[PDB]
Amino acid sequence: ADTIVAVELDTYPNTDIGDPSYPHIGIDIKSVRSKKTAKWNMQNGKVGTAHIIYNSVDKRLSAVVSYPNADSATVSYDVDLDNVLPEWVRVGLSASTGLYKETNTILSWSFTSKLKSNSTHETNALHFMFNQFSKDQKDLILQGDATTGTDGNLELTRVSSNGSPQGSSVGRALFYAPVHIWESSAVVASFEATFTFLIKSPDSHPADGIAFFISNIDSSIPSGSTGRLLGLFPDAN
Ligand SMILES: [Ca+2]
Ligand SMILES: [Mn+2]
Repeated sequence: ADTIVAVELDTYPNTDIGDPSYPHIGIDIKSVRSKKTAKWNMQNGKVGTAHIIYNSVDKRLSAVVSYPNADSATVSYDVDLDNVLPEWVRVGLSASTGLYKETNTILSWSFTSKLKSNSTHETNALHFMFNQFSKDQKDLILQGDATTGTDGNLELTRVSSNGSPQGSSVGRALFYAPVHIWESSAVVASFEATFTFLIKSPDSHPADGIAFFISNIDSSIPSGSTGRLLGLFPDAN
């Protein structure tokens, strides 16, 4: 039922459902089997940054993930969102752990969406920016194990009192207000999202990953979407 478009920062290779045999970033359109991926040199314990951009002229969804003094990974894919998503959506962040685990900490998150229409200066826009999360962040819909407040961060998956990440966890945070992502009379529709994150794992193999996603407004975590399904899809098709 849920329509999902996501950019995944996939830390664990599940080669049987299509993942490359290394940590990677990917663009997922309605399926966990990324339409395109790029090798990603994940760094256990360092704060990374992801930038996701899209505009309706090029109809190109792109993403870059980087770490200070290190190389960035980028991946792009041609997609006409007007054909995939409803015109009103919610945007959010999702992460999970399964048999293997890692912390999926979000330090900041900002988003900007703009619809420049056939009337010019008749632009509708939405922008939000979180550099700190409060214990009671009322403008975020928290699903599953996601929580805020710990040192002003958003922990998408369960982390015990001493900081150890737990397995079999899934959590998502969606911005409260629906977002008008496209409208047919719009000359140019575009958006940009940025978030900083901290993935740490005591394990040799961290899992499962973090994703930025856009979905139908009433999207909820699909049953059994812990692990490789990243809290976004009901199965691996
Ligand atoms: Ca994976
Ligand atoms: Mn993947």
